[PDB]
Amino acid sequence: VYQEPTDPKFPQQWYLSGVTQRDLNVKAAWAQGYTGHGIVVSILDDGIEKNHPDLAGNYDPGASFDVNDQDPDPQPRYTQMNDNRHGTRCAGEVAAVANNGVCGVGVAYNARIGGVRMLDGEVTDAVEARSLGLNPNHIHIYSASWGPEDDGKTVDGPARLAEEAFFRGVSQGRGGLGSIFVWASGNGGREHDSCNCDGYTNSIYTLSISSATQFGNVPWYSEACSSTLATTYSSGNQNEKQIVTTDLRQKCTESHTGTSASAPLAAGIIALTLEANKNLTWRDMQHLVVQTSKPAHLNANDWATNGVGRKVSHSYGYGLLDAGAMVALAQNWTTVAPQRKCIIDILTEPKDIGKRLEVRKTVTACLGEPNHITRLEHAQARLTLSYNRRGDLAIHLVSPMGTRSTLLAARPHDYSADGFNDWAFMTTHSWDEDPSGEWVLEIENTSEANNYGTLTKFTLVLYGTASGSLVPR
Ligand SMILES: [Ca+2]
Ligand SMILES: [Cl-]
Ligand code: NA
Ligand code: NA
Ligand code: NA
Ligand code: NA
Ligand code: NA
Ligand code: NA
Repeated sequence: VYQEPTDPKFPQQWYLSGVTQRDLNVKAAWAQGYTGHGIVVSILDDGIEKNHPDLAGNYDPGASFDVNDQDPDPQPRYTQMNDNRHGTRCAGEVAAVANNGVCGVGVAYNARIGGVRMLDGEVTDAVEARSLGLNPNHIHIYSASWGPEDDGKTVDGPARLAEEAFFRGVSQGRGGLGSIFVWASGNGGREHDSCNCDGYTNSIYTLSISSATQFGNVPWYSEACSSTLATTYSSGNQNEKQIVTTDLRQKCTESHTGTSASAPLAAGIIALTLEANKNLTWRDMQHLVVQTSKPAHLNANDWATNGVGRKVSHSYGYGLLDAGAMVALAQNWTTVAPQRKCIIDILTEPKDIGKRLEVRKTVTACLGEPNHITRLEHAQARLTLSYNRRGDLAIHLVSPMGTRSTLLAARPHDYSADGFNDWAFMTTHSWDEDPSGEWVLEIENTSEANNYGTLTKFTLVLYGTASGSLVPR
């Protein structure tokens, strides 16, 4: 029968297992025989200490590169401040070696782990693209605990080379099954940022992962948005436990924190899931996450039930990842049908926003055509608008099934007069709904100011299929 790891700090890894039900249910996956064997994960970050006592056994040079210095060796640059400890901490969450008398264990403690040194220098579009596109037929899963600064006032995302890397990855990566891109949703909670204003997390090609504290609350750093898919545990207040992992200079830390710690745990769980079914496509993986993730005991004021009976929150997506449930569902999973894309231009004329604008449109979702969608995956409202103070806007999208997605909440620090230029606000909250019928877009001025602007384009973009639905929850 299964024997849990004996590592010295494993008992402190509260988020991996416990009696309490406040965990990611990882031991249950281990007991089913899945520990990440055969799977390759790469940490895109500031480097990886490849000789660390708890990483060396799992290290994979084929999953590693130094894009900052342009050589194969991803070793972190040592400094007095230990600036470049971040990637090593993330790597240990995924794949720290088990049963070796050192530190704790990775979620997928038998997976192969690499790192791309790419944050320690000027991070250009080209740098991102070379990192995201690294050895895509060897690396299965990419983990990114980085992005635009979450200052609550900018709109930023992948430029051309990085976006091309995402499409090449999901199309041709992993033998055509698609690279798995795991993203940390952000740490701009205190700045009141929205993760839909971040093109990396807002992307359909990335699994954006948010955080919950040990006591099941929304952490101070957490950002709410409709593009988030799911949640893993991370740090909270000083009474709540934190993340245990490998640290720079061959040390062990019990104080890894923030949005940074959530993505790697997700990547580890996804590694166990790929071991259970190597044939899963990038879209299969997101389906599994949607079906198996658990809201229960996560506290939020915005939990809503969507059109197919699933609970969803802007703080948490579909809730906590559940590794046991993921690997169970993966084994006999039937591959989803090819992805369809239904493009619907909503406006006939520009519309003044004023104090409040509501745009109602009944759609057929490409009825009678090859891209007919009856089973929604991602939906985007690609919006082009002008406005005098961007952060005063709040934008909601309501699906025909009555699911209200917040595309954009007020951002008090966003004083931009540049509006949005075909920004593709994305929601995961209507996953598996029938998108036929009335969609409603709401744009409102949340301030008392006399603001002004015009919506000039609203493209509703639907992704999904026309087959294979389950009886709702
Ligand atoms: Ca260990
Ligand atoms: Cl597309
Ligand atoms: Na190097
Ligand atoms: Na940009
Ligand atoms: Na493909
Ligand atoms: Na995403
Ligand atoms: Na309908
Ligand atoms: Na209606």
